[PDB]
Amino acid sequence: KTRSSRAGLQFPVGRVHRLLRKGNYSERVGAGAPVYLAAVLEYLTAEILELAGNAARDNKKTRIIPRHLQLAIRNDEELNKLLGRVTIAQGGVLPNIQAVLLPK
Amino acid sequence: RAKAKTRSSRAGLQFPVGRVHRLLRKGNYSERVGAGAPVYLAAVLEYLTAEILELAGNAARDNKKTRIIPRHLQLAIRNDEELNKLLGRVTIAQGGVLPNIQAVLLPK
Amino acid sequence: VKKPHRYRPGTVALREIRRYQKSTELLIRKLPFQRLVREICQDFTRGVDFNWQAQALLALQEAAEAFLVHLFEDAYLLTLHAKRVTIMPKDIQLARRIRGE
Amino acid sequence: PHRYRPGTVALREIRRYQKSTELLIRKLPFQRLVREICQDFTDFNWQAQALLALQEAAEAFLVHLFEDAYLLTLHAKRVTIMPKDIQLARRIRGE
Amino acid sequence: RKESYSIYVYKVLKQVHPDTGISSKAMGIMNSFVNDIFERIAGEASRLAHYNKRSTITSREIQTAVRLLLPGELAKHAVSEGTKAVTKYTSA
Amino acid sequence: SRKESYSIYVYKVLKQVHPDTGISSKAMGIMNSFVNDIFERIAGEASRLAHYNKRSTITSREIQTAVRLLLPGELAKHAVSEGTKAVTKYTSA
Amino acid sequence: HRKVLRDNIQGITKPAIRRLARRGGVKRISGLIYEETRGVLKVFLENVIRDAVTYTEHAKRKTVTAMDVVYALKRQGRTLYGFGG
Amino acid sequence: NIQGITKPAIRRLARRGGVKRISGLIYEETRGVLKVFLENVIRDAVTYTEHAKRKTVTAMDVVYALKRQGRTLYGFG
DNA sequence: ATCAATATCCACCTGCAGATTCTACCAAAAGTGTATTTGGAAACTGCTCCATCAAAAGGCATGTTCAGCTGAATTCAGCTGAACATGCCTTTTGATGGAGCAGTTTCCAAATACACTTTTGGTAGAATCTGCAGGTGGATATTGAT
DNA sequence: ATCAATATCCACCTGCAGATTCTACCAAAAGTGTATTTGGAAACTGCTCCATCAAAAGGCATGTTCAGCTGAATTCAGCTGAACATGCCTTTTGATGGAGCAGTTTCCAAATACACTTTTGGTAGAATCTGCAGGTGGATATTGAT
Ligand SMILES: [Cl-]
Ligand SMILES: [Cl-]
Ligand SMILES: [Mn+2]
Ligand SMILES: [Mn+2]
Ligand SMILES: [Mn+2]
Ligand SMILES: [Mn+2]
Ligand SMILES: [Mn+2]
Ligand SMILES: [Mn+2]
Ligand SMILES: [Mn+2]
Ligand SMILES: [Mn+2]
Repeated sequence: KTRSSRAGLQFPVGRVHRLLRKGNYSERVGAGAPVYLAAVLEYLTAEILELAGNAARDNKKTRIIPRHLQLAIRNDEELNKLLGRVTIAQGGVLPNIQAVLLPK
Repeated sequence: RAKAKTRSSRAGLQFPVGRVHRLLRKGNYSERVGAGAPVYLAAVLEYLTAEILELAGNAARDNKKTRIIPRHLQLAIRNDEELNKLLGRVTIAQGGVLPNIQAVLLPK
Repeated sequence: VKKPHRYRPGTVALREIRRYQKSTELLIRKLPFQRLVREICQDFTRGVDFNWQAQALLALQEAAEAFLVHLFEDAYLLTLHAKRVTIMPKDIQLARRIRGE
Repeated sequence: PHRYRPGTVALREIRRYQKSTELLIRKLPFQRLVREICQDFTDFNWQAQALLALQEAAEAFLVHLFEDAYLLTLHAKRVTIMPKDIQLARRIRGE
Repeated sequence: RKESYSIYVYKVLKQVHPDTGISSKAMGIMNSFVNDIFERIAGEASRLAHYNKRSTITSREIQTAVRLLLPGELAKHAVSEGTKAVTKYTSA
Repeated sequence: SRKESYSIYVYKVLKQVHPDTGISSKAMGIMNSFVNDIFERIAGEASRLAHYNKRSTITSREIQTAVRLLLPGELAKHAVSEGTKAVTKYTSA
Repeated sequence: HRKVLRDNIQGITKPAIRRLARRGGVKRISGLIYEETRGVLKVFLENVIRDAVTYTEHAKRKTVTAMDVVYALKRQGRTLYGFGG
Repeated sequence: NIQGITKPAIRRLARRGGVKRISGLIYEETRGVLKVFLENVIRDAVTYTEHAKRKTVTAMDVVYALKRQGRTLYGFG
């Protein structure tokens, strides 16, 4: 009976709609705009959590922590460009030693 | 009916307070706009315009011309630290660059 | 006899640096630039023969030439940092990685 | 007596600290610095989370600046980060 | 009483990795991410509506904003999902 | 058809600072761009400030805070002086 | 229909790239710079033109305008002054 | 106070950044950059604080100050 | 240290493309007058934040030794700058047809407004579980001598 | 390249404290059912502005030659920076008290919105004005060979 359920979404269409009306974005908000925006947000969240669960169980854990999110984002070119001026608190950096610095 | 005075004249300004008010109310910035906010904004816009035109006139009569062209605006902005920081990601059409040859490249 | 006159390598380059840093004209020829823009626009799926107003083409060329000139300044800083005098592809690519591109 | 050659322990600490995410500046010196700068601007209080957020931002900024500057170090055929490298990286970034 | 996206992020995580969990700090990361992308899309859509002298933000402005803001394949998949949600919502 | 611009006021301010200097049309276009850009910056930051603090009205206080946040140093000091002085003179009568 | 446009990045001649480099202060130019510059210029133009025509077609037009180019540049953090019509 | 940013701490920051060898004049250089950074952020942060008429800067104030310098930070609300 | 060869600079001039002034209309401020909001002034209250204290540890400051990097100095093959002849194609200017922007009108599919009913998301303990401190013990790398 | 001798790394464990999950309650959003209003889509239409067209001339792109200077490759000593042992003090950690300050409520006095109705500033051409572009030709600086 909720708008999210009718669009087949987990993210909240009605809350997205209220945030749109109260964010001083436009005098009016159409019926489909919160549905479209909620769906896009749920998609991007799904992509990130997919890669982060993978990275978290690659290192023998079942708990997503910031480090897993950081490895996920930085190791994927399109996510990395989308979040290129964002810093993930306690996420550290990617392992990276320039090859000229190894012995031999 | 009383004599029509403009909001700019009552604020002692050249920039148009009423047009700034209309632009503020119709830009979907907030449901309401206070009476003094367009005055304050028109005054800041006029101040910054005066600063750029002061420095650009200086550059134009340093180059012995009486009309400001884009090159003068660019010399004005780049030769002033604070304007340069404020317009650091701005491109000025046909403004060129500041002369700058690194000293290492002059003959020995 | 006579020798034909000849400037030493570097003199004319500094002459043209001076000449082009005091001027503001567009440095790419206008028509080839507009053909490049039109070709890229067509080769893009959302281009179904869009027209271009003249001001739009001038705006693009202004932006593109400012971008290239500043990229050359940055890459040349890197060139000089490497104790070289010849700009090299490496310098341009490193300058744009550090810029954030 | 055992002694590692210069460089070996450095690469070990590179590996140790790039795999970790702990803050690398000690808390009290950093928060004391922050409060001093805040007073030298303004007598404000600080949320604890606010100080932690500041320190994360500052350490991330410093680490990425070191990465960029080291790119310049290696471009100049060196291995030793130098002040010139950091200054040139901040010029090229646009600060 | 403070709102957040934690409920829905946890739902999506259970969909994608049923037996993986998430720490409190990473949940804050995800809230920050959702709010950031929301402000990005909503702001771009607001500017689009304004440029064209329209007063209503419609799913067409959201779609153009997603095209402008996401890179490549991410944009294609987000546009597909958004259009699909609008269709299913209009059907019911 | 009818297009508004800031050209009138830019020219008035130019005569104030440089009575015997003129301005070419391309340079006037630069100046129009400048006024619209700074307007958008200040107004956007003021909108964000009002929203953060759950106020529905943008007042001159939000304009002042945004001017402090967006302009550098001495520019910000002098801009605040001019804005405050214009607001007091306008409100007196 | 127009005539067919092909291989136009080669119209960005070597002397034009030299002039751009001189305005940028470069005194000596490696022979491989010209193809690099063409690559970079094409990537730049593609990103901006893609965004410009997105604005154009959202506005239900068949004509790219100067404002469309200005909006696309500003969405790449490259504000351009002088073309506000 | 700037000396509380110890040399081993700067060394650690550099190692996270991949630097293998570190010149002796980097540390005071690093302190300089950090000071500028902190000033720029704190000035903006407390500005937000005093606009809301508060005497306690919050994490959200820091987040707003960072984002207005183009350095969005995730994780603090 | 000079001269011949160029390049650059600089003053002066005039016609015209571009900039500045001048008119008249009219959209859009300004003025008026009621109708809605709202932003704090006082009055609370519970809780984060600061301020002292105190003890301890574990991280840092210091001094020593020396290995290896950086900057300097050399050498040289070949790449890139300079100069130039040739001739192509860009730039100008003007025309010509028509696409398609933009101005205007009409009218619903969609959006807002409002009064009420459900449903949810947030919160805070209770009930479960999971990393993690702090141990191995083998694997894997490093160092010095042959 | 090997062995022998350390040293560090890291995979794996356990018991359990601390972090999440799990329950249940409830203001507050979200949803619903009607009732009205309206923004902008369509459908013309008028007319700028783009797209080609053409021709002319003359500014430049191109290809070639060849020599000077650059990048690249090597060598190597002085001195900087790394590694490390020692012992000292700054930072951590924990407790306890209390101030002061962020939230919250309730009213209004003040401020702002909005519809109508004068009133004028601002805009679009026209009508005038006028720097300065773009020509000379001499003066003055710079460069490179001798
Ligand atoms: Cl819609
Ligand atoms: Cl106000
Ligand atoms: Mn094509
Ligand atoms: Mn030695
Ligand atoms: Mn529930
Ligand atoms: Mn352990
Ligand atoms: Mn209507
Ligand atoms: Mn050399
Ligand atoms: Mn009048
Ligand atoms: Mn001239």
